Amino acid sequence: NWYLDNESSRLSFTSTKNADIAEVHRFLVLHGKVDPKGLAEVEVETESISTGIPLRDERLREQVFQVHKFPVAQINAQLDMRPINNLAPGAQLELRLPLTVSLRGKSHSYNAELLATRLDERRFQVVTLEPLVIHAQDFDMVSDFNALRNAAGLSAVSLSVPVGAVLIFTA
Amino acid sequence: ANWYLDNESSRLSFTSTKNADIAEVHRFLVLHGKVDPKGLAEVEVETESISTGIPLRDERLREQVFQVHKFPVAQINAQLDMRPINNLAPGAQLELRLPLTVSLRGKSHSYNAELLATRLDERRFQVVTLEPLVIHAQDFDMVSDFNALRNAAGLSAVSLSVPVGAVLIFTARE
Ligand SMILES: COC1=C(OC)C(=O)C(C/C=C(\C)CC/C=C(\C)CC/C=C(\C)CC/C=C(\C)CC/C=C(\C)CC/C=C(\C)CC/C=C(\C)CCC=C(C)C)=C(C)C1=O
Ligand SMILES: COC1=C(OC)C(=O)C(C/C=C(\C)CC/C=C(\C)CC/C=C(\C)CC/C=C(\C)CC/C=C(\C)CC/C=C(\C)CC/C=C(\C)CCC=C(C)C)=C(C)C1=O
Repeated sequence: NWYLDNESSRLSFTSTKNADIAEVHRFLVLHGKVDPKGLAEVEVETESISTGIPLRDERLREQVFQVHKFPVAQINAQLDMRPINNLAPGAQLELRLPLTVSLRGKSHSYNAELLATRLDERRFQVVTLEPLVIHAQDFDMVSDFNALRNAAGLSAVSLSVPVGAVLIFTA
Repeated sequence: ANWYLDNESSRLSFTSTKNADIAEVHRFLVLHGKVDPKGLAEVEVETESISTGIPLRDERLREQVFQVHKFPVAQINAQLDMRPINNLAPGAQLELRLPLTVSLRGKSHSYNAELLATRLDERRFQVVTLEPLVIHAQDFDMVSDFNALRNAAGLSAVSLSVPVGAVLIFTARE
C-alpha cells in the first residue's frame, strides 16, 4: 500500500579511509513498499552506487557489491501500524526498530533509530534519527574491503559503514 | 518568525571511528535555536549534554575535548534565504545548500550543509541533513586532544574525521 518515492528520498553512507578521510556516498535508485499489515521492504539497486569517482563506483560494483550476481540489496522490517496510522499530519513518532539487511544473500539484524512523520493524507516520511552502523564482517566482506584498500593504495578502509536515510512513501 | 528549536523533537548526532574499524554514534541531549524573520539562524549546543552511553567517556569528552568549563556552548550560525522555505506547503520539501559556520571551543570553521527543509504545518518546519557535515579535528585545533582521548581509552586509533548529522524541528512560537 505505501510505495517509496525515489525522487524525494535519499539513502547515503559514510566510508572512512586512510584513518581520517571520511566521505559520504549514496545510491541513486531505491524502491520500497509497506503493506497494511506493516511488512516493510526497501530494495536498493546496488548498481546505482554513486561515490563521486566513476572508476571507484565500478570497482565497488564488481568486487564488493558483485552486481552481476546481486543487483538488489534488501532491507526488511515489521512495523506496528497502529501508532503510525494514528499520527496526525505534521506529527512525529520515534521508532527504535529491529530490522534485517540482506546484501549478497547474506542477512544480518540491526536495531534502527527512526523518526516517522506523517506529511499529509497520503504521504509519510521516515528518517534515520541516528545513522545505522553496519560492518563488513556481517556480510562476509572483510576480504573484499581489504582488497580495495590495497589495489587502490590506501592505509586502510574502515570496516564499519554508517548508513543514513530519508525515505518518502506515498499511499 | 521567530522560529525556535523544539529540543524534545530534534536530534544532533555524530559518528566517531575507533581502532580503524568501529564506528559509534553519539548525540547531544540539549540544543537551543532560533531563526529570525530575516533568516538569521543560530543553533546552540550545550556541550555538557554529550551522551555517548558510557559515563566515563562522556566525562572525558566534556573535560578534555569540549572543555565545557570554558566553553559550555558550541554555536552554529547561518543566513537563510527564507522565501523559498516559507513558500512551501505543508508536506512539501526543498533541498538546499547552506553555508554556515560552527564555533567550537573558541575556534570557528565554515562548512556548506546539504539540507532538506520540509514544512510540517503552518507554524513548524523540519530540517534534516541529507548528508552529514564532516568535521575534522584540525578545524578546531583538536588533534592533540583526539590523540589524548585515544591514549586514555587504550585505543590503537581514533579517526580525526567526525561526520555530524541533524534532524531539527523549528516552531513559530513565543
Ligand atoms: C578508482 O579509485 C579509487 C579510489 O580513489 C581514487 C578509492 O579511494 C578507493 C577506495 C574505496 C573507497 C574509500 C570507498 C569504499 C566503500 C566501501 C568499501 C563500501 C561499503 C558498502 C557497504 C556494503 C554498505 C552499503 C549500504 C547498504 C547497501 C544499504 C543498507 C541500508 C540499511 C542499513 C538501512 C537504512 C535505512 C533505514 C534503516 C530505513 C528503513 C525503514 C524501512 C525499512 C521501513 C519504513 C516504514 C516506516 C513507515 C516506518 C577505490 C577502491 C578506488 O578504486
Ligand atoms: C571507557 O570508555 C571509553 C571508551 O569505551 C571503550 C572509548 O572507546 C573511549 C574513546 C573515545 C572514542 C570512542 C570517541 C571519540 C570522540 C571524538 C573526540 C569526537 C568529538 C566530537 C566533536 C569533535 C564533534 C562535535 C560536532 C558538533 C559540535 C557540530 C554540530 C553541527 C551541526 C550538526 C550543524 C548542522 C545544522 C544546521 C546546518 C541547521 C541550520 C538551521 C536551519 C537550517 C534551520 C531552518 C529554519 C527553518 C525555518 C525550519 C573513551 C575516551 C572512553 O572513556
